[PDB]
Amino acid sequence: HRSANLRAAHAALLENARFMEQFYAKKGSFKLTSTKWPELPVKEAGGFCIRMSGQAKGILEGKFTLKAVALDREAEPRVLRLNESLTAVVCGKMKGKGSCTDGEEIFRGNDAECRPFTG
Repeated sequence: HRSANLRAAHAALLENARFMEQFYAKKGSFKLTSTKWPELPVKEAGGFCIRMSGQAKGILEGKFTLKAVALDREAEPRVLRLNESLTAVVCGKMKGKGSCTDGEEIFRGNDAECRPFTG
């Protein structure tokens, strides 16, 4: 048993995914240049905390996605993500990127134990 509160996040990254679907519906693109950070909508679900994708250098392009981390991640290394395509992916190990109750910041490719999640 370790199924983190990805469920709360599933709605957050989703809550973002719509704001993503909208940001595009209002703009048409996210990152404008290599090494830029487009402001993310949701920063917290109900048990997870959300932030903008990884490093500005490796930020969403033609794709909009956010990653959420367990607030109790110390106990739930599990992480989640959800894009505009409403396609989520959960991880079983959160190394880099950023974590809650510590110093969340971004989702930069540094996770392990991940599979496709569907809220």
